[PDB]
Amino acid sequence: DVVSRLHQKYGAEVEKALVRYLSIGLAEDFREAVLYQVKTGGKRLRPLLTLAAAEAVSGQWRPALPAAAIVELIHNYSLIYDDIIDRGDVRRGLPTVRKAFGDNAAILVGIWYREAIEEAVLDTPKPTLFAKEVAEVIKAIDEGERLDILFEAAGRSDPYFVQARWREVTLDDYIKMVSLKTGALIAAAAKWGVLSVSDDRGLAEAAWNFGMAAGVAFQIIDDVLDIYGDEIGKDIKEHKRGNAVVAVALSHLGEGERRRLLEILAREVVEEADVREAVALLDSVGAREEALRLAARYREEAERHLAKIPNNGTLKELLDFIVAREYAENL
Amino acid sequence: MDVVSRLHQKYGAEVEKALVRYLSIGLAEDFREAVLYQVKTGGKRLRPLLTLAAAEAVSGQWRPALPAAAIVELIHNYSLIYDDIIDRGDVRRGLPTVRKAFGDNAAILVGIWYREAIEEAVLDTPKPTLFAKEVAEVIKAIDEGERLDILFEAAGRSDPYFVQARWREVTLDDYIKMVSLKTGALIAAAAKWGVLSVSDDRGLAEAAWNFGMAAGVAFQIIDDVLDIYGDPKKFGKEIGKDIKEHKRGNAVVAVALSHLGEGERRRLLEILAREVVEEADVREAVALLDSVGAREEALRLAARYREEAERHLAKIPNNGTLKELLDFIVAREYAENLYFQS
Ligand code: DMA
Ligand code: DMA
Ligand code: DMA
Ligand code: DMA
Ligand SMILES: [Mg+2]
Ligand SMILES: [Mg+2]
Ligand SMILES: [Mg+2]
Ligand SMILES: [Mg+2]
Ligand SMILES: [Mg+2]
Ligand SMILES: [Mg+2]
Repeated sequence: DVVSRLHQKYGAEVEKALVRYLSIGLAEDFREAVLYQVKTGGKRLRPLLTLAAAEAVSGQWRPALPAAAIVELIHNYSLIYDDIIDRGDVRRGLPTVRKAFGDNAAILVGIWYREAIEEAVLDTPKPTLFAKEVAEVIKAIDEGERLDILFEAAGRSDPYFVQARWREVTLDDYIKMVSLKTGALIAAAAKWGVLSVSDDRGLAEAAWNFGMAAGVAFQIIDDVLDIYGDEIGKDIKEHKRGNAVVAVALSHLGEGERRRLLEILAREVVEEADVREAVALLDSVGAREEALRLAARYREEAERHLAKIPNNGTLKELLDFIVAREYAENL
Repeated sequence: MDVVSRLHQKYGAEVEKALVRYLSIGLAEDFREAVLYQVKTGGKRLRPLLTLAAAEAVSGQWRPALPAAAIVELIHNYSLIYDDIIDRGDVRRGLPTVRKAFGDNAAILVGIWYREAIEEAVLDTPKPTLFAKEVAEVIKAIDEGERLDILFEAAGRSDPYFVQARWREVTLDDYIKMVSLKTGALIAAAAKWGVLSVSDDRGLAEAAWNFGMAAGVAFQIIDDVLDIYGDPKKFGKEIGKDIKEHKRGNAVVAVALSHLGEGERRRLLEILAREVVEEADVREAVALLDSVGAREEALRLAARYREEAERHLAKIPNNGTLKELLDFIVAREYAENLYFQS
């Protein structure tokens, strides 16, 4: 499989780069806490995409290593803060930073990550350009995260999350939110591959579009799982209207059913019977199959952009992996 | 007509405008109030004033130093947003903190936003790649100083890392290292960045940095003296505040620990480690500090850095306003008011 193969090919050099940028100026008694997040594993799909994109358009991958490190560091920076925000105890089967070291320690670590990202930016072939792209993409992620949280129906005490809670969450709102929270960084992973080794603006734009559509399809599929399992109803227990199946259901359910699903989502604690009841409501408008169809739409869009990129065989394999093409179709 | 009020009048409108411009790039209407809050709660803006006064001293112009002035003040506020989360601070500048008004998690989204606004400002400076590196270094310095400050505490934290990595001993050298990072570096940067914005003179840039660093260290030491002995005049400022907050990273405490005998050293540390430090514990701790004259030694240490700041400042042309700001920053009048006491 393509991910194992590129991990065996690129993995050691990616990991070296991550530790390298993080270690600059890093005090010895802070080293364990700072490196923890990049030592807990993870798929590294994003840096592999960046390196495969560079290899595709130029036949070289090493010049894109700084970009690959930036994208994976941005990913982990967002995870560290998201774990604090969501009070996540476990990720990749291991304790989170906030869990192992503390919420406040995790904040000092997230601060360190962003400056390690800047060191990496300065080590790219086009520092001023990557500096701008990084600011834009991290603002997209932050805004996506804000919307994801404001799309919850309950569960937060922050005066801001309570007061600014969105009254209604449409399918268009859902798609805008995932494009920012998940799409933008995958789009960046692909585009930065290209920018690292080429000045062809049209190839960089096509890589971006490709990565954006792949990232949207990826999130949609993730949402279907996070409703229908490999537990069951994770996103329902977390009160999320910003989930593809829920969003789709809300756009079809009748008045009574809609009100009731929202009621269930807004419950301070969601129990088994509530999850089964909510899912039944989803299935009653075929929300699962419609969400699956929306994923296929973005997969097909990603394919159209990918066609503009030369030597794209490996990226095509990565795409199938990312959008979990095999599993979705099986379903 | 004090220098801070004078410079607020001259620079303030443009500074405030710059802060808002960089924060507002890409900012969603429903997030706007939460993000601009930290810069609308006021603040003395000493750092950007220093930046703009340094640029003006060396070149006669301050406007080209606006992006850098925005950077330094954004970093200042960025660090404040997270420090308030970390310390669970309810109030600052007499208003609710960001975390207080909007929530701890909302404040994280705000801090994340502040750092990208800083990067927008970096890219708007005259030497974007030079400024981008300096910003990375100064923020790491601040994060490191903040880390040490916390690990130099004696109790009061529930993070496993803050408890298990807490330092066994805190010397006066550790203390100075920590405050140079936590407080000195950003004031060093403020002055250096003013010069960088308008001059390629590397020797002038280095003098400004060294000047700002010494000034920042002197300022922190005087602040430490106050956060032990209290402000005689300012209302309801508690005696022994840094004692109640379990700080060994306070100039008076570190001086004391370096001189006190073992019995006395042990007792001071027992007191700092109390979960809740009683009024009577404070009085006993202060007596321990006074027993080795730790207060006057801290004030002497502040004089040393003030004097170092002046030596560096003498290398900078047209430095009259910077001299006034130095006197403000290190609270010269107050520190000399205390030593004309005895
Ligand atoms: C927004 C989102 C789905 C984050 C998880 O990404 P991932 O599946 O790439 O996680 P990991 O880094 O653990 O592979
Ligand atoms: C951008 C980012 C870090 C998203 C994580 O979102 P989440 O909390 O919905 O996902 P997870 O369940 O992986 O924490
Ligand atoms: C870390 C540190 C020494 C902060 C000083 O705050 P300040 O006196 O500059 O506060 P403000 O920004 O409110 O004027
Ligand atoms: C770098 C930074 C923002 C330090 C804050 O210092 P502190 O928590 O010791 O005091 P305060 O919260 O009053 O600034
Ligand atoms: Mg999460
Ligand atoms: Mg989340
Ligand atoms: Mg999910
Ligand atoms: Mg504080
Ligand atoms: Mg603090
Ligand atoms: Mg103090």
